[PDB]
Amino acid sequence: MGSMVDREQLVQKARLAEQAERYDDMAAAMKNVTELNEPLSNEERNLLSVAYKNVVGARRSSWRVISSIEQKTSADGNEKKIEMVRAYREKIEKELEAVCQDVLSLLDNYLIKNCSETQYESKVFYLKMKGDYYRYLAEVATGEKRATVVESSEKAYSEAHEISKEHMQPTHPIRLGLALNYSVFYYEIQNAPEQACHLAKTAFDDAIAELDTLNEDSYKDSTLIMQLLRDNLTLWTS
Amino acid sequence: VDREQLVQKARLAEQAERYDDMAAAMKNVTELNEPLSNEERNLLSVAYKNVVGARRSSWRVISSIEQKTSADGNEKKIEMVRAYREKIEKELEAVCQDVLSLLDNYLIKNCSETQYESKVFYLKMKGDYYRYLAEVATGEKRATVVESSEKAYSEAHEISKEHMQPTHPIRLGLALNYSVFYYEIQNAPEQACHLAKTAFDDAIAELDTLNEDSYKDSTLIMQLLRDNLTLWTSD
Amino acid sequence: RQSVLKVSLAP
Repeated sequence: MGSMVDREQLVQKARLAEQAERYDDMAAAMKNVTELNEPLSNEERNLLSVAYKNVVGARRSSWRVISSIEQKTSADGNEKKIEMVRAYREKIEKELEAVCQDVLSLLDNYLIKNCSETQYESKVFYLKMKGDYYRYLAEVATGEKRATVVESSEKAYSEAHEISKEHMQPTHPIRLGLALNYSVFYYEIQNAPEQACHLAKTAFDDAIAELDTLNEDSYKDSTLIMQLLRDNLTLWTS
Repeated sequence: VDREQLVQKARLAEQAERYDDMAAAMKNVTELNEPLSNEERNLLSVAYKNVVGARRSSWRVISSIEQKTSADGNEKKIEMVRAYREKIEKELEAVCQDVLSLLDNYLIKNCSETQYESKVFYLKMKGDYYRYLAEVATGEKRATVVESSEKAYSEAHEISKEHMQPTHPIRLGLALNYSVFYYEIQNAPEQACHLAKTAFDDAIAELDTLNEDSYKDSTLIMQLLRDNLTLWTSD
Repeated sequence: RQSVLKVSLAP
């Protein structure tokens, strides 16, 4: 494939787009790179994640503002104004669903599929992504549609977890990131704070015990995520 | 989708930080062909200021890179950055042609003789957006837009010194942006500083004329004119 | 220059 399109120019464009803070361009470049069907370098894997996290993140942020407005607005009872806002919230939802769908397709049909059992970190990374984006779908879903995304997020986090227990140090940033977000899933989506705290604590303690397993490359990222785990732990606890 | 709904959407869009939506909403309001209220006019200005501003920011970062990497000298990496810059440029110029068009065909054309605040506001906008064009243009292209920016700034200047008070925020803002045109675009620091100081000192002279409604707007701009003079003189 | 003008993992 790469014989047809220059793969390295595409990644360069993505780096470029990141610096101009043009994240649609960035995701577009990384989608294309993925589609060449080669496996993704650790950097490329980050570029991909950052691009889509900012593209979906912008919609999330706008949705939360518009949702909050709908609650106050409804309170008034002004028909026309409420419908304005609900319509607008829906426009943003549909952009959000479309970005999640783009990511999930990429994950299932390119990223997850391609990597080996031996490549263990890639598998957890992408499986966590799949968890996150079903979680993003879950945040704006209702009724049946919601249960299905929640279950899907669950399934994807649950498998990401099993693979990390068995094959990753409790201090690995990815295994730590996974524990973070999975706990967030339990608190925010499942409204199950008992599980949330348990998972966030279990992960934090296990990390602390093995504090020897940190290298010069890990200590920055492992400890920063261990703090977040704790920050959520403290909070939810109160 | 009547006029009051459009403005409601512009407001929502702003909360959402969705500035293209907000620009599109106020563009539809402008095209209803009636004058804009002060609220509406600020909504319009804010929308397009963020829309174009996102591009201006991008372009600078990309432009900065072109210079630094032209050194490394790879002739296909140089070519790509140049392309990316040009992609951004054409978006930015398109936003500016769009605003300018609203200005010449609707907003400016629709002022009555006695709507001086409005004219100074719209001529300063016209001034601003030809300036945005000048930041990315070169050669005769630059000369042409720089001339246009000047021509608009200058007419706003004269209407404002005859019909508005030194403490008026639209007049003060004109001075600040116009002083910037002199500094950044025409590269005339002396003529910049004179314009910034005169507007500041004139405002101080008549500080008593600040009304309760806009003293916050006027005072912040006065703060900026100073920050500018400090920076520009200090070098 | 001036002219008038509960977390999850982070990128």
